[PDB]
Amino acid sequence: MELWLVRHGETLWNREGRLLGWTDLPLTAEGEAQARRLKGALPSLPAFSSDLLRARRTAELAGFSPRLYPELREIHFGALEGALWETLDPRYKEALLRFQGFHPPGGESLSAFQERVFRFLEGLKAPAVLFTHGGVVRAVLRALGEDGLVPPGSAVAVDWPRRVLVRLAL
Amino acid sequence: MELWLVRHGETLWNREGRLLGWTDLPLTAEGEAQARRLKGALPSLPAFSSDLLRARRTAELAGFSPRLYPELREIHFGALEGALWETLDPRYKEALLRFQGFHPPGGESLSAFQERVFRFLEGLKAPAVLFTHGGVVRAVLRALGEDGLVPPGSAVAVDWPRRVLVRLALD
Amino acid sequence: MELWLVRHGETLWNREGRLLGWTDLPLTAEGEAQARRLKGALPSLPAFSSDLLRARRTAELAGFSPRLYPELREIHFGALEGALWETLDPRYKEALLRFQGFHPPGGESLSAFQERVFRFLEGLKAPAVLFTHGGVVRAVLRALGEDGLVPPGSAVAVDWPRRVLVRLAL
Amino acid sequence: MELWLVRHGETLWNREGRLLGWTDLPLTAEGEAQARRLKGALPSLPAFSSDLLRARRTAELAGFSPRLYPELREIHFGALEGALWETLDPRYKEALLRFQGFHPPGGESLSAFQERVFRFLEGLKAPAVLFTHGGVVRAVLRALGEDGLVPPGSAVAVDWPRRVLVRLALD
Repeated sequence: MELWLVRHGETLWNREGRLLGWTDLPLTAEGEAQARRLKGALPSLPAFSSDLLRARRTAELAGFSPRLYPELREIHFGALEGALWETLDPRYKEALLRFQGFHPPGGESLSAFQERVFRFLEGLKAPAVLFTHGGVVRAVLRALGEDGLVPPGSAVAVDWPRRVLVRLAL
Repeated sequence: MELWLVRHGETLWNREGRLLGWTDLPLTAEGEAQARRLKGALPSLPAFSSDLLRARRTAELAGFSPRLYPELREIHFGALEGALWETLDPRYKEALLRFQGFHPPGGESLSAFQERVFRFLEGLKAPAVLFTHGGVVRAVLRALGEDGLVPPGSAVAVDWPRRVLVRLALD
Repeated sequence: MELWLVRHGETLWNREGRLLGWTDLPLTAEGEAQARRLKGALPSLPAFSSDLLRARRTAELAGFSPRLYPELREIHFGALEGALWETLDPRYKEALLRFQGFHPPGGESLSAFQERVFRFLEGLKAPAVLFTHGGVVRAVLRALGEDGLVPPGSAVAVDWPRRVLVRLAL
Repeated sequence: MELWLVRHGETLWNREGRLLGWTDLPLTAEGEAQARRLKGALPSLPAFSSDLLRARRTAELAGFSPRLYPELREIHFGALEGALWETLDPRYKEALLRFQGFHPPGGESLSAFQERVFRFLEGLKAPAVLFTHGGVVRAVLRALGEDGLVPPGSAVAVDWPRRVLVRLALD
């Protein structure tokens, strides 16, 4: 079943290199421009979106009116929200790189995060466009055996749960 | 899963251009003729149908004895039931044209409509013929990435939820 | 790759129950009606057709302008052209039923027929609509593990060479 | 196989509505701008291009160094080259609208055009970006069962010869 995974446009913490999870940052002017560019590429399938502002705004500027689901949110980094990637303790960096064994204080475990994401995906009943976050796109790509890193404002279409259909990076 | 969706025969509101949702209109003479032409053109599979008169009658004239499900009904237009498309407020026209963010007072939102329709389709255990409405066929075709407008009394077969197989219109 | 196999409309030998191969019979009025009905169902893909009149006319009435290929012709029945199926010698009937060991005098062997058909199919370079004959449609369906009998004026779409997509019988 | 087809930037005959085949017109200022916008929006894959100026220039401005193949050229309109679509004889208009039975005097038939294009695509060994023309993109999209009209300077990715993956238009 065709699903488009869209990573929201950039925020200030992207250029600053800070962990961005449930902190509700707005899009930068460039992030808004990235969202508008998606309007000329994304198919008009039923739309869903993380309820966080940056995702909702990306959906709006891309020409969609999404059903909001907190299950599409990025992982909750807890006390690590806003932490510089560069100065993250080695244990955290290593865990995020291997995508396992990450459970920041006051936040979500990577395992709980994946449970949440895949429960939502398995519940979908028709093709859809999903406005979400980097960690969510990464989890899905990794599940399909692919490298899960994608740029802000870009998207990847997948034939769930079989394979990747195409990547769209502008 | 192979599913054949049939848009019911025409009613008066088709030529008049009025939003037809849960208003239970009957088929016109031509609408019944369209339904009769479907007999022998549709596969012999289990059948389901919207419980609205125009759909049930199309199923009957097409040679089927469907199990009725309100879940296959057209979207509930609420206060917009019977409204001339021509005079619909821009916000509503746009919402219907782009098939998004539509929630008429006293009716169903497009999101609830899609959830209803797709939940019904997900529950089907095997290939079937579904006698339904223009909006239902549209939701399905659009979800499969194609233009969803089809003529009254016509059918479309799809491999749900993957691709459209064929569109069948008769003269 | 999507291929639509269309069996031409009926001729007089269909109701008469006679083997119809290279005998160039025209369509009956009903056969023409069957062809016109296909116009409202067949996709507008590149079209090819057997060069026999009944196939060409079906293509024309269905709204197509096909490239003609003798490779899409029904099997040449030789001396058996026009023979009543009912009175066919048991050996011939049995061979046609099992789809093997049929080589009428002055005609083509079923093996040579299949070679011709599949060589043409493997040569296709894009999806297409193929106006052809019962024996050809049967050969393709059997190759896909399905019963190959289809009514005159009907069609079957296949994802070559994997499986049948849908059958269209009016 | 993943293939990205790019319709070259606009030329004067786009706004004028004249059949543009082998007539070697240059890009307009806006056409070059459209080509520049493609840079960074197309994947880094081996590239091929029609040898006609407008296609080659689009490829260059998009950041590619394609191998040239006349096989990726637009159809040869023959005597109809430069003809206003508006005044085209009905037989020709119909042939082009229905994309069938088109054989202009001194030019290429649609059948020969398709054979040329599809033979070229069949020979591609791996994913690539193809800088080409409206008629080529149309032939491909139509063969995949979809409407084949796309804007100048836009692109479409397909999994050849199975389905369309995405259509990309930039403003």
